[PDB]
Amino acid sequence: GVEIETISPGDGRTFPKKGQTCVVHYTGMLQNGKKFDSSRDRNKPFKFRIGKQEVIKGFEEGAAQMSLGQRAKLTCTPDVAYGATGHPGVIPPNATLIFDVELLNLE
Amino acid sequence: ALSKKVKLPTIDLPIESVSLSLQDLIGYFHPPDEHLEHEDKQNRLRALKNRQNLFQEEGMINLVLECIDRLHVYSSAAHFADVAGREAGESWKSILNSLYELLAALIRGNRKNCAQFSGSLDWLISRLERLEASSGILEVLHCVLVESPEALNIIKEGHIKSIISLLDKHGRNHKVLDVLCSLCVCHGVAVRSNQHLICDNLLPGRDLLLQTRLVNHVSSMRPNIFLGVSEGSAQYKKWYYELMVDHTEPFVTAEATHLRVGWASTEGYSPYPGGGEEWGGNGVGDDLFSYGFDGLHLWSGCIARTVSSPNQHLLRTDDVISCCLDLSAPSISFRINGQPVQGMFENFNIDGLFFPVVSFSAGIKVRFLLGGRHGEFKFLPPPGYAACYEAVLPKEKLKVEHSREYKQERTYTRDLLGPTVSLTQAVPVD
Amino acid sequence: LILLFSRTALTEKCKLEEDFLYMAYADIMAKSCHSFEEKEMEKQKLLYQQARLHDRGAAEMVLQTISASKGETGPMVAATLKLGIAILNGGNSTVQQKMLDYLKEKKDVGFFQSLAGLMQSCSVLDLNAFERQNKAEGLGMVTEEGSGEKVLQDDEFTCDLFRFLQLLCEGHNSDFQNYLR
Amino acid sequence: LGVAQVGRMNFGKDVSTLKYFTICGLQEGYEPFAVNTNRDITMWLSKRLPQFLQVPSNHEHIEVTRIDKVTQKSFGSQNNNTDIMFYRLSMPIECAXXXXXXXXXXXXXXXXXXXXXXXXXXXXDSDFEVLMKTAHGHLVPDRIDKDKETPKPEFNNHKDYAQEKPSRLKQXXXXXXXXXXXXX
Amino acid sequence: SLQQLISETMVRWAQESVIEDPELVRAMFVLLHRQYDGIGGLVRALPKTYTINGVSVEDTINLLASLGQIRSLLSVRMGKEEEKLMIRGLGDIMNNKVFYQHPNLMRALGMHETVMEVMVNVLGGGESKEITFPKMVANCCRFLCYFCRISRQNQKAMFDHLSYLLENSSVGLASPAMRGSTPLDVAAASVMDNNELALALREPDLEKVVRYLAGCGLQSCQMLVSKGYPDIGWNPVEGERYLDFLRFAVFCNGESVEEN
Amino acid sequence: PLSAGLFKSEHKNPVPQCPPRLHVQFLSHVLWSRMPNQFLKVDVSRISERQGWLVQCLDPLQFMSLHIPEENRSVDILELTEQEELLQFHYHTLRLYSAVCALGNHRVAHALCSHVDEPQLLYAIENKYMPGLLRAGYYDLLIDIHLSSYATARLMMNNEFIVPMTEETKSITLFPDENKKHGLPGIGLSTSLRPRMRFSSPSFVSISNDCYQYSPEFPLDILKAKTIQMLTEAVKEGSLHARDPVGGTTEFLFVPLIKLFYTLLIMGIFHNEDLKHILQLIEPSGLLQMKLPEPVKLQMCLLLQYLCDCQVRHRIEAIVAFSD
Repeated sequence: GVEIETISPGDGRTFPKKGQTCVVHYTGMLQNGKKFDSSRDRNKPFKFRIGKQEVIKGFEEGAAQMSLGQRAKLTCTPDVAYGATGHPGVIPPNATLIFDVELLNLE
Repeated sequence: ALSKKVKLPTIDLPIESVSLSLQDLIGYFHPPDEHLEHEDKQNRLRALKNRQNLFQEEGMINLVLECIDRLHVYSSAAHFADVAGREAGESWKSILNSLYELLAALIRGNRKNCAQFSGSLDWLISRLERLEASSGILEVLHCVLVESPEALNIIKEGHIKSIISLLDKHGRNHKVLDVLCSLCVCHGVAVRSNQHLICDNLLPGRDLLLQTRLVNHVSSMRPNIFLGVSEGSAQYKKWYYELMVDHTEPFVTAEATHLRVGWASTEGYSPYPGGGEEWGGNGVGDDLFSYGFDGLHLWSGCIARTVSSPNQHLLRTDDVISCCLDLSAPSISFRINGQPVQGMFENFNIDGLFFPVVSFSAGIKVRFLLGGRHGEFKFLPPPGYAACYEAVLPKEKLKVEHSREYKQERTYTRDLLGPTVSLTQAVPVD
Repeated sequence: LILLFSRTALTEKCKLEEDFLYMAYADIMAKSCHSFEEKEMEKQKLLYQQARLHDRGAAEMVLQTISASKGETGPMVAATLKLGIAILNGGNSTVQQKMLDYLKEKKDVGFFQSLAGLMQSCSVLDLNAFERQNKAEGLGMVTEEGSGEKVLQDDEFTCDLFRFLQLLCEGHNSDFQNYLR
Repeated sequence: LGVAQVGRMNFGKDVSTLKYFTICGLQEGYEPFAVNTNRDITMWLSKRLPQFLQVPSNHEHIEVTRIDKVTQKSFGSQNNNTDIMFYRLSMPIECAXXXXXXXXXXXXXXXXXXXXXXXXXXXXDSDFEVLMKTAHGHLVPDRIDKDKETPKPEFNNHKDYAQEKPSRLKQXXXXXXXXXXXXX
Repeated sequence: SLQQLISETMVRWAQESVIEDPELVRAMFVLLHRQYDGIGGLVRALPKTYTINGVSVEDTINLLASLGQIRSLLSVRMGKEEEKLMIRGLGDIMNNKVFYQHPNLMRALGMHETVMEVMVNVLGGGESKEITFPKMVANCCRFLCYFCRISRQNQKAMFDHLSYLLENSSVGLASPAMRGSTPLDVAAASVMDNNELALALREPDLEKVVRYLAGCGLQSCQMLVSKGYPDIGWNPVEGERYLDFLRFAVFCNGESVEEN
Repeated sequence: PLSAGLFKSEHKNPVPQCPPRLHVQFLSHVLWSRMPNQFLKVDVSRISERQGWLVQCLDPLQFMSLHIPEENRSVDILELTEQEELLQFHYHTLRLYSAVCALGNHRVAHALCSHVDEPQLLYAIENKYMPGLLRAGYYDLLIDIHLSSYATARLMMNNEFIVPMTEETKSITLFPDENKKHGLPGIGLSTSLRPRMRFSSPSFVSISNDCYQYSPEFPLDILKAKTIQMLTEAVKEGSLHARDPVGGTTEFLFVPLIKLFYTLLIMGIFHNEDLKHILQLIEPSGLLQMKLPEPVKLQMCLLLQYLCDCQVRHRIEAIVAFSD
């Protein structure tokens, strides 16, 4: 259910694949444009290893279809991101997620 | 006797007597002023505490509670007037306010009183939505929540929802927030249940409270070109110019660097186009009098619509773009690296003096491309489309201001200006 | 500082707090105070030391602190009584007159009833506790109890309190002798 | 400053550029306005775009009253000069992704322009009314089958308009020529 | 020179201006008294200092983290997650190795007082109408029991609080759910096997326990009648607990204490 | 079903009521705008070269803005000075943000970090034209979200001195007092058992966070350097007694800054060189001799209290070292 805009190309040669970690750098945003998260405020890239379900399904699957040096806009669905309950306090129930993810490195 | 059923009005309703007694009791339970001697202030405090305890012993708090029980069954002064007389109807609101003030004053300082009738908070919070006694109920609730931690122990999810709904229905009231603070913390000790309830029930949606964000400063750059099309003198209704960039940064500090370009209209036949105030996060395309493009979306009225184009990209370095403007039948057209984009802004108002404009945030080196005296063309214009260096009027200089005003980093030596004219020029004698 | 202590003692409460600051500074205030010329000079300098702090409100502060305890034997009264002893050493007629005038102008019972409550629970030797401690010592070498072997509780406090009541009447102050009755 | 008038303001901070302060002011004890400051003054100005504001009670030629069956918020005015006024409601209606249509029904049936285009917008209810000697045109939240606001007018209803508008800051007496654009 | 400078400034400010906000003047005079007395800080802090070794540093760091969590949960109102975290911290303090080798460190850190007035918060609110958080009460009681058990001086430390907990010892009785953890049982553990403490046990409270035993022997248990028992005219459970406590108070080390 | 039943909390109510928020707004011209005191620094090439018309903008510039949602409008932070209602409401909003995470509540703090921002806290504490109430509120929020929990925890073990028997512990037995010197407070070796600091990274894309039981992460080096900078020019400004202290009056300038400095000092940062610089910021015989208001001297009393407590701890450590 997640869909992708390419914004800057990532030369489509290296992809995140099972058994690897990915270094992303993202500024999450709600459906109405109100930013809810960002990896640039804390000035540290987000490192996450693929395939062990440590991030949400939307981010997981969107990063699984990306390339090194690429900018992408991931549009997700409530069922694939947080369900009908959302994140308590931050994400309202039944909300779509928009992520501005840039891929830096690929171990 | 009047409320139970329809009875002959030979009843005693001492409206003025009870109003005067309520005022006298409110004065009787007046806290001492802060501009007093310490000894006298302590004496007044002890006397007030004794009076409050003595009134508590007679259970008169319950008595005023039942008085407002019997008095809240109506809806408005008009509703009360035709049932209990004009004077009672017009004094009903004042009597309610006086009763609530007396109830608050009876309990302002006591911990014992608050602990004693904490059992009645399910009642006050339920009737908080009276809309003619909301201020008094909120004051009583705050003054009973601040003192006794026992009151906080019976605050439930429904009461939190009721208070948040009261805030969302009555607007930005700064006392509701104080009540929420008192609910979160009472005496140096926190309630994790209430904290979590407020956190996950008040601001997941961001409709409230007042939101916040950090954005980048954006400004525009436009040349001394004005394009007014009407009957009579016309300027071929065809214009075209290119644009290139030397250096760019996708994210300079924290957010994507603004970089848009297009054509902006004006107000009537005068400069200073409508739109953003000035010095905002909005450039070209963030209003109905400017139409811009940033590589991925078409901006018009601060609403972006993505457009298809071979090799989607943002305006990276060494990018050459072309802008066409036709006025009457077609509209403003953009081309990315030669071939035209697949979207354009038809059927827009032609009133105003159009001009090219580019808006940028920071970390950018922009180069307008006109022909002849101002530069070269990287691509061939479509047939008929002229350029700005020809659009300039004969025998006038052509420079580039920002967009509207003196947006220059200068000291007090700035030429601050008032209103202007419509250029005094924007048919032979019969 | 005296005004701070007086206001703290005057604020209405239900019990006198520990107030480590007051306990520490009453110590210093009490210890500040204390062949014919060498005996007259020391008496005059003692009068000067008492004047250094009794005209700034300590005479009323001690009375307020005593009144604010409502007859509860503790370190607060134990320190304020030592301060009273230091401020009333000798026949300080000026301090006695100041205390009597303050008590008469502010007709408070909370001082005299507090004194009565304090004296109702000062100390009495108890043969039960004494012989019980004797048995404990015989059974094993138990460390001696600090507070006078727990048989005489706050004997120093009782002596200080009665010394205060005596110094209040020292000389032949008939007015305050009749006031005490 | 009036039309085509440009000037310069000096609150101090440069005694080397305060020209005639030494001539007058330095001797009889006059100081510059902001002499003991570490930063420049904010220099507020009269903004030109007329954003909306709540109706102030202490405002003449304009009176709004609230009553209440059905609820409504009625109008009144006592003035000798007339103009066009741009009343707007407090907060707008939000349209989601799917829903996108607006129908204007008169005293009869639906008969107006085809204003049905909104991917994700916030339409703020509004009416633009001409000031008459007696103007009681007001808004009533009614119910037939869905959300329904009735801007009930009175006599001389030919140049008053009633619609829903987004953020729009333009003060002028016009009928059409409203800002618009169709993206292809 | 810091003492000199602080004594300079503190008296300088009061000389310059009459000072409102009694908190500020209190702080200034506390600072001045600290500067002049000097050794007061040493004599107040050395009783609370401790040394253990150069090898078991991380173990006592785990101890300190657990105690800090306990105190933080003390500073928060009583709850389900609160009681779960408090129980986990108490169990960590149990399983800690340093809890045995350095019993003096426990008293220096004041764990007994912390658990005492963690449990007082639970025991408050009511007297005979609600005994909520029984698991929290039991964890506190067993912690105090074991802490006073593994010592010769923690018994003396808990003897001071023995007077208070006998007042509300009626809770946790008439139920075979904690044969161990109880305020009465921790009173017994504090007075257990020490003739010095048995003698120092004066008799403000023995006749209190006698009143409780008389009430138990006269009244049946409302709890048991609600359970569904045939309502015999007396209660044999709380009375048995009181008799056990009195037996432990009277008989010590095989010789009956004569006065008790 | 209704107009009012669509843009509010409830929707299943078909009764058309009008809560007070629904008030008619008329397009008026009574409004004031504010000039930013800093501009974008736009430089044109001015050469009109043969390859085009060049404009340049390199220096970054950012500002923060409230978003009134029911009016769907963005307004700069500095414009709140004139608007009294919005000013007070946002101050109370910041107070509520502090209250909902006052004590050691970390889930709410993790929520609130994103509910505002990470870096706008730095921007607000560094900005000069702040309304004062919001300056204090943002300072308190920055303290509460990140620093308050560990500052409190480290203050909890302040009066307990557990000292190990390591060789590095057996090195401060000299406690330099001889050859005409006394040392400096907080300077030297501690080797005393103190609670450690560790902050969890705030991430809302990571499903099933383990416990997030400690705190949200915050960059401490930038914060401490900025605190040094602001204290330096704050004392510089207060030396001359200007008529526009930051945040309005001088207490709004000093109390939040001194509070942030004090809690940073408590947390266990400002290594010996930084402590030396802070010492010479006050001591040279500065800040004690200034005409300070009551809350400012109240906070500086706490500063001196900690400066005495660290001396007491050093004395205890030296005593144990010699006793070994």
